[PDB]
Amino acid sequence: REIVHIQAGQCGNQIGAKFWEVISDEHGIDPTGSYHGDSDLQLERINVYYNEATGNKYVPRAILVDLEPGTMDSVRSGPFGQIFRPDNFVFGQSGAGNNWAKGHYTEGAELVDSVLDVVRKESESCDCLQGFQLTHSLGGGTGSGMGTLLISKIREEYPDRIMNTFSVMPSPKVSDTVVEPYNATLSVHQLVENTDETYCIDNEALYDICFRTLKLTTPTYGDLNHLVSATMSGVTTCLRFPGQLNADLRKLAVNMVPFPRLHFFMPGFAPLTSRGSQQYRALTVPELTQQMFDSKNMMAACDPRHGRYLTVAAIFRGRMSMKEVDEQMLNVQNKNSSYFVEWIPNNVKTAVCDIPPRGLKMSATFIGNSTAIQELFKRISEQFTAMFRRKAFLHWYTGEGMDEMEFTEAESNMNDLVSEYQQYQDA
Amino acid sequence: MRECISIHVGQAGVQIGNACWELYCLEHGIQPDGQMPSDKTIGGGDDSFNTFFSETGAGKHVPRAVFVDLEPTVIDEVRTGTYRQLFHPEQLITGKEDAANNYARGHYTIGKEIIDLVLDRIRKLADQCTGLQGFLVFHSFGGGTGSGFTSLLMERLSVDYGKKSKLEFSIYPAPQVSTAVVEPYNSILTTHTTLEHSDCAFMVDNEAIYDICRRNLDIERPTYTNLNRLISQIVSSITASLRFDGALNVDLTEFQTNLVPYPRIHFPLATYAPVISAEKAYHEQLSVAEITNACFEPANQMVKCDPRHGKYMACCLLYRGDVVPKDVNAAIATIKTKRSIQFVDWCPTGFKVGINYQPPTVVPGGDLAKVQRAVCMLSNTTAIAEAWARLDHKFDLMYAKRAFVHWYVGEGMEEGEFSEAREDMAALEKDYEEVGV
Amino acid sequence: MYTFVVRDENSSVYAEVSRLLLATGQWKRLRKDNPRFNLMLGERNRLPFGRLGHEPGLVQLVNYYRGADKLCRKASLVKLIKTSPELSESCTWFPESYVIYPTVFLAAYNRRREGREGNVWIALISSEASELLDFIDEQGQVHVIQKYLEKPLLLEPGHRKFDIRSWVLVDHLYNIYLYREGVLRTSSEPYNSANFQDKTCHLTNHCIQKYGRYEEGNEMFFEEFNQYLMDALNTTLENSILLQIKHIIRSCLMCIEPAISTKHLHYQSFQLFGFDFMVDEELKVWLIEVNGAPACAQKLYAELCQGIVDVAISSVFPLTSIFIKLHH
Amino acid sequence: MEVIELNKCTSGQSFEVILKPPSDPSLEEIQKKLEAAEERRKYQEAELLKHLA
Ligand SMILES: Nc1nc2c(ncn2[C@@H]2O[C@H](COP(=O)(O)OP(=O)(O)OP(=O)(O)O)[C@@H](O)[C@H]2O)c(=O)[nH]1
Ligand SMILES: Nc1ncnc2c1ncn2[C@@H]1O[C@H](COP(=O)(O)OP(=O)(O)CP(=O)(O)O)[C@@H](O)[C@H]1O
Ligand SMILES: Nc1nc2c(ncn2[C@@H]2O[C@H](COP(=O)(O)OP(=O)(O)O)[C@@H](O)[C@H]2O)c(=O)[nH]1
Ligand SMILES: COc1ccc2c(c1)NC(=O)CN2c1nc(Cl)nc2ccc(F)cc12
Ligand SMILES: [Ca+2]
Ligand SMILES: [Mg+2]
Ligand SMILES: [Mg+2]
Repeated sequence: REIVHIQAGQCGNQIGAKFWEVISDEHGIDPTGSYHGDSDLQLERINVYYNEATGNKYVPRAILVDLEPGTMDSVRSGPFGQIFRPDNFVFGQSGAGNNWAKGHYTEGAELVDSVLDVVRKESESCDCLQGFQLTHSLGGGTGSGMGTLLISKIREEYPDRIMNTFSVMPSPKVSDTVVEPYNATLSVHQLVENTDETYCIDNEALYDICFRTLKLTTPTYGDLNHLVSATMSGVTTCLRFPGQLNADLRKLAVNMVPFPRLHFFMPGFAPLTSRGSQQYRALTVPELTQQMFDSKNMMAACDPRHGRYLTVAAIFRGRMSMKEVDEQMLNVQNKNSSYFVEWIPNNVKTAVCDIPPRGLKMSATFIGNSTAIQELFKRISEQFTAMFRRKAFLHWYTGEGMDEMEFTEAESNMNDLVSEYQQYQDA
Repeated sequence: MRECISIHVGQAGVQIGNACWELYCLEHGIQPDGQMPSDKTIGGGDDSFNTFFSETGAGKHVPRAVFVDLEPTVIDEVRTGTYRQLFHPEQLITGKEDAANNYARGHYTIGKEIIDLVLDRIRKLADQCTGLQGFLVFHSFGGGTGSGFTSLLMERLSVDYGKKSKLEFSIYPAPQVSTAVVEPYNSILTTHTTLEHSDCAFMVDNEAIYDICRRNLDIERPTYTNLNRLISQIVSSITASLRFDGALNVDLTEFQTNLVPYPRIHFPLATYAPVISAEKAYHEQLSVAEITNACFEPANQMVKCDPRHGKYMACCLLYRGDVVPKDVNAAIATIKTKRSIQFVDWCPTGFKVGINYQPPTVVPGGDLAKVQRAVCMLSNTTAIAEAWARLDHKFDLMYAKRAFVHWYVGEGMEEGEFSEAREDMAALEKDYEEVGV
Repeated sequence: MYTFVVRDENSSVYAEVSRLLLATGQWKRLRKDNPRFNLMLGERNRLPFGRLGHEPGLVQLVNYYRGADKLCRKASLVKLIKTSPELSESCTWFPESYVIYPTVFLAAYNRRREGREGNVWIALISSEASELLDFIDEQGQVHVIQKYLEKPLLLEPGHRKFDIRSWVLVDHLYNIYLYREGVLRTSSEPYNSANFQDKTCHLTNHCIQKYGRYEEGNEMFFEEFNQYLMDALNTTLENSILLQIKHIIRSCLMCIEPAISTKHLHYQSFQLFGFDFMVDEELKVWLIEVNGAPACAQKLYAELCQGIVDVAISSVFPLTSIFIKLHH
Repeated sequence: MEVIELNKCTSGQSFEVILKPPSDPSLEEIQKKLEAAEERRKYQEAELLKHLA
């Protein structure tokens, strides 16, 4: 069951690149593609993410896409840059100028077919293709506008494969330009329709976690992206490693998504760590469990106590008692049973994998489908209409073909989405 | 002699099938390559074990088994396991994409493309049978393959073999070892569509097996191999009469005759004692009366419920080991006084007893200790309807919001089959409650 | 922190159990349909016993005993007395009773006719059968009829009837706990023999007293009544009545222990019972009704509901005595 | 308590004990309903492809 990875634009390629570093280290694959690991657990499911090349080398099933040659050249120059199959670098030259319209309708249109061709070559190699996972941000133009255009086209060619994204939410605390709320509202409309699973990586939550909890006074994208690679390794654990679960994207979607549009997950991680500095006490299973449910460990700036958990998946990494995991997990439910819906019995599921991630002896990754994610979609809807009620900055988009109407629809679909999350917070 | 074909469906079906077939081989002295030293009718026989095995011109003993999983991972471990030589490649049928815990995906979408290939390898086995009795079908209620493909298979079998019996061993869904939140949808759906196609079904609630494994085996977090070795013990107990000399439950029709007076209410409760840990160095061997009494304790039942608050319509005691009729009747008489055993008025209060002198077999290096005598009670008590209420409540909770329904409709199914399957279940709980008040 | 739901909103008693429980700061009330409870203060009819004890990591306890109804329904209490050998068709503490449906009573009524002995009965009190048997069909449901106690013990001053309610608590371990405070529900109306249609003088129902003359709320607690026995009869409550009450409570609940014990069950029951007794003129105690959903008397609510919490609830979920353990 | 049908052999014995006396659809219909769900599927999928268009 192969997965096809796609990373698009400045942000999607920078986090895209860290993911492949991180998990290439966990599977003992080095920057040349040669395996040098200890456990067989590292290669039993290597094919989910890697293609096996002649000479028994491993090549990520990764398609790298940008409207600009900038970041993508930095990937090729990066530590694992040589691991990526070079034919899979697809890129224009004009850039997308942080403009959703250029990504989706003008500039991205030129380039999308060439991306769809590399996607096709990869899919055909595939034995049983589960689907796709995309890394992008919603606040610029390539990953946001072109990214969702790809997602639309992939779903037309492969209507019955799973579509998974890692979508970075914009935030005034980490913002390139003032049109990010416009770009993200337009994308969120796309995502509600055309993905099975999206992980809401909020840059607001990454920022606070960097500032308040890691005490980083002035956090770079590299600090934010350390958090993003930790969560990304986490949520993909039960797909890359052998365990009792041995999950795939579809079973994941079936059990997490009770209603098709409510497929926006809050990720969470524990222990929160800051790059380089390693602390030396491992956590106790009770600590992982309290921290991982802690709002301070959520990667989407939502208060879980303001919503109800529709469903929950939790993944524990390291040598530890599955008895104490069972006990610590049963205890946080029955302590805070108010915050889980009664009408999906037994909606918290847990898995364990022996291999911990690099640097830590024990770790807990949290995947929550909480109705409190509406707080995110409200935050962005507020910034959206704060400008749109004055039609501010709109010309950047009417200049590339778009109509005011298209904004009213996207705005409207998102307010609908927030109403839908609100319906089940009372049910 | 009349042959019986075993069909193992889904992960739960296949892994339990492995557990059983390995146990069978131990009990019948067959080896991992299918050579049975003790068989002297080489390349044939109408012995009693020949109901579950065929012989080969080269004297191999081959399960009358078909394994079928919508996905290759589990049946592959069979294809490469200690008993790889036992089975014949075309009896291990695997798909490529599984049902994703989706009743509708296993029944309609992926079911339709394999239902023919499967009924063909099945008929390839029915053709080496001189007088086929019918089928033993092993499956989970919860898995999409377990629930959805099984009811599509059950429907065709009723068609191609209208005269042969079909018995079920069904794993009922328990949250502790459960992988999916939609198991109650799949359970109701598959019960409704299988009800009139199954002659007798033995439910095994994973909750009950799990706690027997913790309590009586001192296993902290029971694995599937813990639960499956214990579950095949019970299965062996229930099938021994088909595979051994005897006069009770000699054919699959007797199971319906002895345990199923009304045809819908065909879910006999199984109780098993004694379950004794192999780590216990010093164990005092339990008596006929002690182990017959353990059959009326809920903590030994395959499903947790309270038979005191229901009524019986039938009862079998299946003993294995050092047991004589006199000890049984003294233990029955002693127990009758102290226990609350109420039959329906149209049924005689009384037990059909069966004794096999070969004591239970324990796979070397398992968790069960050898014991001098064991027993497995099969009782058709209305108190098992408790499990239907549990399952049906969980289903009403999700379905009131129509949570997850879209996954099903999106494969073909109609919201209607949901309420239709739930009304059958509502019929079923009313049937039970009639009989038991 | 333990958790508990509430499903009988009319429960005067567990209204108070709920109150006190919260005020420990170690108990939390969930929504009635929340399954993740430790403690079910349950409903009176169709309590869903088949759903208790299937929540991993949750020790579940409930405040009723599945099967207990057999002791708390007029018609089934009679069937229990005759069929259970432990009680025997001969027990000396139960009045003669028959179950007659409306679509051997007469036999014994005629052996009484042959002696012209008292032949009053109850449902509703008559003296001629035809008077009574025609009543049960006038309702349509099952009724039971019982030797009326023509010669009851009457307190003076007043020449007045009464019944005794003892509150009994059975815990998850099947210890039997009798509450030290009992209550006499007393009629303020001089029992008159010939006029058996004089309700309020024959039926000592607190409600039926729709009063207050001799005792507040036609209710006499144990200190008062023992003193009256001592003065008026030269005896004591223990000797003349209580010994026989503890024998009856013990006997009834020992009988049905195999049918309702939750000793090896996956969930657990406790339950509070109200036992109602009739003391005749010879100082003999009689069992009338066993009530499965009993209201306490206001003066004692504070005491009895705190004793439930100690003996039945904190025994299982930990955070001189007001009961007499009845030993078996 | 009445034993009733003691049958013995070398493997064991069997018998009853009375404590007290008393007081399908077609292959076509399968393929029809099945193929109705595959049409319901192809409809829903053609609407998706229509909307994408
Ligand atoms: N006792 C026991 N139960 C099992 C075993 N394997 C799976 N189960 C139960 O089966 C339920 C799910 O059904 P599965 O058989 O695993 O699913 P499936 O039949 O493979 O169908 P798919 O959805 O296509 O995977 C779970 O709730 C498990 O508790 C097993 O080996 N032993
Ligand atoms: N055999 C008998 N002889 C004499 N008096 C009797 C009697 N049986 C009952 N009584 C009296 O008549 C009353 C009959 O009413 P009954 O006992 O049914 O009310 P009750 O006990 O059901 C109310 P509660 O359920 O609240 O205790 C009894 O309470 C008692 O006062
Ligand atoms: N967490 C994180 N966010 C980023 C990173 N780079 C850009 N972003 C966010 O993405 C938005 C800009 O979109 P971007 O991807 O750079 O434009 P694009 O190249 O056209 O796709 C801004 O709001 C940033 O906050 C990164 O490395 N990490
Ligand atoms: C809430 O109910 C479920 C939630 C999630 C899942 C599931 C049921 N059952 C499945 O088969 C897929 N699966 C998971 N999938 C993936 Cl990719 N990672 C996981 C990590 C941890 C974990 F506990 C489950 C999963
Ligand atoms: Ca032979
Ligand atoms: Mg930028
Ligand atoms: Mg499977």
